[PDB]
Amino acid sequence: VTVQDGNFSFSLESVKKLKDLQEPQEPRVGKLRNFAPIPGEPVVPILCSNPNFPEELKPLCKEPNAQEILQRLEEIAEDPGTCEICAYAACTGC
Repeated sequence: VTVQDGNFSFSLESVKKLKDLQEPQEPRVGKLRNFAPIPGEPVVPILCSNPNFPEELKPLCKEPNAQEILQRLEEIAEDPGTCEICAYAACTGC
């Protein structure tokens, strides 16, 4: 079950730790992805600000809407919402 902002499934781990990432890829964590800070840091250099961000979102960083998507991802990363309950197409794999 991941958050999908289009035809690509994007997880909330790398995005949540996107603002503060300092370690190799981290699989599932016993902690809940709800401690993420507040969205509001639109950053997208040539590819992506975080040299190890949700690479699966590479396309998002190469798209002009990344500025609006990045923030959104950060919010959902700090809160499941309907995605976790498949209440909408926000989460795929349900």
